[PDB]
Amino acid sequence: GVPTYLLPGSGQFLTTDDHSSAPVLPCFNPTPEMHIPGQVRNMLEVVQVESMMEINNTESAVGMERLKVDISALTDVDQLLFNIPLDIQLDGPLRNTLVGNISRYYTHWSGSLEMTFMFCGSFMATGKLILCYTPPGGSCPTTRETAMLGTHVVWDFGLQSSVTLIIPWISGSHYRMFNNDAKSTNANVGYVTCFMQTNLIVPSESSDTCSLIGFIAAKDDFSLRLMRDSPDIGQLDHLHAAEAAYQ
Amino acid sequence: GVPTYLLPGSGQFLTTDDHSSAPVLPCFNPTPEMHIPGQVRNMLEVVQVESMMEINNTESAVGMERLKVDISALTDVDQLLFNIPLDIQLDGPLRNTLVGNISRYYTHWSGSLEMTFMFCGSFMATGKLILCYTPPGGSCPTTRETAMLGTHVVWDFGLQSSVTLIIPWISGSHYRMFNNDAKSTNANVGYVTCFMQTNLIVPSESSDTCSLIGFIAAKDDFSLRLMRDSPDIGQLDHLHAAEAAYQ
Amino acid sequence: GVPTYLLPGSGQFLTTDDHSSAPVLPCFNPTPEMHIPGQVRNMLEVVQVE
Amino acid sequence: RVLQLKLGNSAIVTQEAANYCCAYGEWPNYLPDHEAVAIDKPTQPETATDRFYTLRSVKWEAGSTGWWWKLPDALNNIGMFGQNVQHHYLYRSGFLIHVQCNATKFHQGALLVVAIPEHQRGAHNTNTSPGFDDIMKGEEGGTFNHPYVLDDGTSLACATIFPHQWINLRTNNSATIVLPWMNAAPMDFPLRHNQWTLAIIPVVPLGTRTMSSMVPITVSIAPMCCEFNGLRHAITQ
Amino acid sequence: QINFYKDSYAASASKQDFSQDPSKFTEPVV
Amino acid sequence: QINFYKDSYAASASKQDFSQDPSKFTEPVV
Amino acid sequence: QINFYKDSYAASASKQDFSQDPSKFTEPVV
Amino acid sequence: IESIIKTATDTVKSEINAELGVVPSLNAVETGATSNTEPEEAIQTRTVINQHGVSETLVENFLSRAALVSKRSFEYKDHTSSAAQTDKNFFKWTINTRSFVQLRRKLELFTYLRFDAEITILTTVAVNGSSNNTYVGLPDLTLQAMFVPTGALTPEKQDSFHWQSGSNASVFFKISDPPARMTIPFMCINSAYSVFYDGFAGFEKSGLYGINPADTIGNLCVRIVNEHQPVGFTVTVRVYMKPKHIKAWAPRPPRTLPYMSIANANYKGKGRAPNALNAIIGNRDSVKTMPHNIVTT
Amino acid sequence: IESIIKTATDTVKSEINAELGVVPSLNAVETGATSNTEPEEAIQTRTVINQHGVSETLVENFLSRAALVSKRSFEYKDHTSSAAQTDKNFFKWTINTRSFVQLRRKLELFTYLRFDAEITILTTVAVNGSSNNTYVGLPDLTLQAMFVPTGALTPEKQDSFHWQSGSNASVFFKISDPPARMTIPFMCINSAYSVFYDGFAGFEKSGLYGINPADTIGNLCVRIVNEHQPVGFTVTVRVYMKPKHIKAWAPRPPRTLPYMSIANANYKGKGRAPNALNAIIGNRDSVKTMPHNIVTT
Repeated sequence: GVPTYLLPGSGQFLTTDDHSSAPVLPCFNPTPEMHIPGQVRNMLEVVQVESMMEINNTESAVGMERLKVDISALTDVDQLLFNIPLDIQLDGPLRNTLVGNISRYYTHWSGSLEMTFMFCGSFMATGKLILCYTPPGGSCPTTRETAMLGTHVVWDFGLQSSVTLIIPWISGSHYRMFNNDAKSTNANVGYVTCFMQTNLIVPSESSDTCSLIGFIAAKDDFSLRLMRDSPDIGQLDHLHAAEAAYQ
Repeated sequence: GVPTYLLPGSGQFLTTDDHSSAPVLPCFNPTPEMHIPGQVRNMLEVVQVESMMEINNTESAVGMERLKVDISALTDVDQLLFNIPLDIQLDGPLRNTLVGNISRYYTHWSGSLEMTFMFCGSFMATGKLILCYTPPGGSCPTTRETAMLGTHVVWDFGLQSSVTLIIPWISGSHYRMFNNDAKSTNANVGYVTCFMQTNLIVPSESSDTCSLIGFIAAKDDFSLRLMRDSPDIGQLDHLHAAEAAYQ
Repeated sequence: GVPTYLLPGSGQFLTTDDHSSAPVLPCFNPTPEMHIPGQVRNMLEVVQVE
Repeated sequence: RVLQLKLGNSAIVTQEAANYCCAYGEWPNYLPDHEAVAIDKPTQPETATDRFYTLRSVKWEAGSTGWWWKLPDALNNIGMFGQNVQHHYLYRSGFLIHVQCNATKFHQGALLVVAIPEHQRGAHNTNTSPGFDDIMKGEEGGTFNHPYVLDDGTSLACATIFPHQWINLRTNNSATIVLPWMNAAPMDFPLRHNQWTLAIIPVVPLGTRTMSSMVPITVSIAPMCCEFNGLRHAITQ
Repeated sequence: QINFYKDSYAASASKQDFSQDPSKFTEPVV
Repeated sequence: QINFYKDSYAASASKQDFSQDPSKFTEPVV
Repeated sequence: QINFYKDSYAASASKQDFSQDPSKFTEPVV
Repeated sequence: IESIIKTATDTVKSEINAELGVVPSLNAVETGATSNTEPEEAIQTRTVINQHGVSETLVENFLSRAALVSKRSFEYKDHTSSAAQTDKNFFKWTINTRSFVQLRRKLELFTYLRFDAEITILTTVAVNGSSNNTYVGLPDLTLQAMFVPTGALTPEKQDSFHWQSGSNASVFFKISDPPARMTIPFMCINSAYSVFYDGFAGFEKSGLYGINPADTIGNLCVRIVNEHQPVGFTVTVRVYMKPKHIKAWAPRPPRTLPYMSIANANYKGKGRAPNALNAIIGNRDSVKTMPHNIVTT
Repeated sequence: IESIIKTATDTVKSEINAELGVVPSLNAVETGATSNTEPEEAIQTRTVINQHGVSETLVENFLSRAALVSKRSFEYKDHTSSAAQTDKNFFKWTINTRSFVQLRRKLELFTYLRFDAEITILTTVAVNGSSNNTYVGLPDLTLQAMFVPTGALTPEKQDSFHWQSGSNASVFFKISDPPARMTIPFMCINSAYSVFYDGFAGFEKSGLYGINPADTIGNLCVRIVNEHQPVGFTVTVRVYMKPKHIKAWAPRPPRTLPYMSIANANYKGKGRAPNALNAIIGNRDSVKTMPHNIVTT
């Protein structure tokens, strides 16, 4: 017969292995395929779809109130409205999104993001806003004259309901890393901030307060690697009715 | 199926083995290569670079003082200045060099060496030296008329700062052997010695004493074989903070 | 993978065996050959001497 | 033996050089499109940044252990280079270094001038790592504690494996080194990592019997092929 | 890839289909 | 040399690159 | 003969050299 | 339009724009389409050639990893006096992917799935620690695992004549072997499994909601083949499943609140954020508060 | 200029020289170039044809040998009363190449390295030697080793639901098997690992010097899968690493003084030569004293 010898790793069970294995049911014919709508083949197809940011993550906001930001007319110029942390692995406004949930099964990420905002005031309401992205290095900006030195777009309300801000990929390394430290030079993305460019101006029969909905998605330059167990789910016990499967 | 039988050596773990083994992360893409300066592919590229000899390995010399030899004017002719042992495996002036450190990971060696000396006196200083290599067989020579019968160079101080002495490969066997015995016919290389050929002569405003720096390297005929653990490093305990990797 | 079975004689050590076996020192270069007088290749060459 | 260097609005001449060194045989260049990562159009200032800056001089004395400076940290507050560094998240450049020291035909002494990539320092006789103020000296630089072991437990005797030159007072009065970009990444954040350390070590000490005089050592550095990405508001050390 | 079983479902995993169409999710409009 | 794994990083060591250039360390001068 | 090791000294024994010259021992004369 | 994509997309150089009637940063979210604004239209860009691969996010790679689906412990001993609820040297399990949450949440990202299932069985043993017992060494037992279709007859005892396995598939394995392994084909009466099912299983109104017996793979029946020894042991069996040859349709919102039961989708949430019924994300003091703000000193 | 070199260089025959303006033995060290004087220029030589190979000093051969990186011992028993610092039938380790000095000194010859890592795990066991215990034989236990990324969640106890391994890679192996083995790819976010790092890991000034989390391979989590027996054992696990597919840049001066810590490059030296802070080489009586001088009789 053939002379042979056994290597280190013989008989081990590795959960990421890929081999053929013995069929239980010989000569079995599986059911024919038919066309079904909406087939998916790479998870990067799902990550390109817009989903809502939870920007209003505050103690007083309950349920659906957390998915919108309310804005109103101001007596003073150049004022800050809100800001968003961009750390897409950590708990925060971006986490419960299609891009956030899928990314938390992986450890490294790369590529550009888009934020889109929709205005939901009356037809008679008017205003202008400035949306800014600041690259990392120090504290989040608190004044319009500091923030406007970064990447930004100035938005006019009108017949088109919505505006997109691109967050471009700006990094020293090819990938950023989902290490458990928000202040690491391998992890921090910088900040998004929003200011009044003019004022929210409305007539007496419109509501005095109007709402923004914010959305996020990845562009097609996006990439993910090094898969892991997701931290978004867990158990300390067997579920209800799990014993009945043995009885 | 295939008839087989197991050989002696089945299931052993040998630390110098070379086999394929199961990938932990399937479909993983490693980061692209980019150009980086100073790539190295054979350790014999490093061994060809000059580095300083510790010739002044004496009880009174502290730190950087050990890396130079001081010379001064003499009242008597033909005098000895210094000598160097050539046993490149043993502790001595050659050990803490690029050629000495890399060679101490191996057990057999072959090929030619070069010693280069640089004069560091004033511009107004003058002199001539004789540098000799003596093949093995008996005691190190102590007089110029004995040493000049060996391989030698006579050096004149001038606009060129430095001189090279070649130590040619002269051996009965193809390799010399790093056995733990300095007096073995398979190990001993012979001796290097330095004498006054004239005298060190300087004017009243120059310093009365001048310094030599000595350097060593291998030529491109050099070779090494039979790798081993280096004797230049060791431990009796775990290092500080080594336990914190488990906590 | 490949379906296999073990024969009688698996794992035995026989002192007259002839197989390849793992090299201890990878990439090692042995010393060059040179001519030496009086090489012998069969013991019947020695047995023919008085 | 004779050399002229010309960059931007600045020029240096020397009558007693000894060739010059290119680290690992390379020359500085801009980042090509097949190695790039950040997608924004880069700032490339040319003659505003790529010119000689001269640091404070230091005195060579009989007890001197030697001196060091870290790059880019030593330049992060100087001229239009410092302004671009403070307004951008990312930087890249090479460097050209010129070291100057002269004395009479009756003086003797020798300096090793060496550029060390990733010179991570150690502390002496303790388990605690060096602090921020031990490392980040800026334009003043620092001094060696134990130059015989390069302040890292290796050795001075083998330091000739790095890009280097000597100043030997009977032979030459200046040293020159050209440094490429030297990092694992194509660009970096200039306020927290240093690519190169310049070190100057007196292996043979200064000596004479003529009239005493103060003998200074002077360092001039020019950035080459500067690029900056990720424009924002100004941030300092 | 090694397979000596008769039934085709016994084989190793298949990791070579790089075909995509994001537009059925991102642009489902006439 | 035997390799039945799909990922190329699973392979045995590579010991056939004999290319050298000592001059980048021994002669770094113009 | 089976050998998958890289170093040639790892191989099995060699038993095919039938060349002889007894005369260097039996007839060493001019 | 369908195309082959092996790497992330390149970026192209771009110039100043000032053009009437053109507004690439404005969009109409009400249509249901995602924004088509490109980086070259939003900012000035350089050229970049992109070499990042996309293979680790393929659906076969994302789902095809072996995961724990069952864990059962029982006493190997003389059971002559044991109560009727006991696993008397054997057990039965109805195969499901709902009992352990990491596999459940990944499969529930899709509405329909088609795959073959590779099954691996791992066994361990220990001596029972009663005060009459020393340690004594561990036996190399033989186990039998028999595959039985949904609702068919199963053995009533360790030595039943039902274990003769005349047409059912059985696997016999020892504790000293590598783990036992086999592949079960895609067995559904439909072209795919339903991961979710908005209906009732029968013609009368009293049936179970959300359960569809066509998606149940079957039963696994497991025994020790040896007779009992003079002393008791505890035996633990673990079952692992790896999906392969996968197709997937209609992706879904991920689960956010903890699971309650294997039978249904019922919910309760944590008592406070994160993952509470009224608040999924953890709180901050205001919409102007930056939670990990860098401090300069 | 780059070329292929498989053997050491030949030597050529040479004659008398006496020529004005030519001085091949004189050199200019101040330039930073190494001496270019050849043996044929220094002495009269014969022709020699050189057959010595150079392959044992290739960088792949110099670094690609399996070396010890971790060694941990723990008690396998009932841990119900044990203090909180104990390894209670499991442990966690953060993968590093700094704890054992022979591998550390070899890797520290270079500034940057790129390699894949082949990991081998070796296990041994012994009976606890308390005065109540005889010897009793040794069990054939099953172990699980799980790979977890840097900073991710790790199991809190031997029977945690975290061991279900739904997307993490796990390997299961027995003490009676050959050693367990697998390959981890080159995983850095950069094109090479940094062996030395002259910087700080974060945007604030209070971070660690000389540590760069991008170079950390990950965590290894290890448990015994069996429940505890009636008697205690001591289990020891050893981990070995072999680099392969290696590239290396910018060679460095070797370490001379002893190592103090895994965290940094700190130093102290021996109390007397060799390897003292003031003296690396052992002393001799004078620069004229020959230390192993041959005596003739």
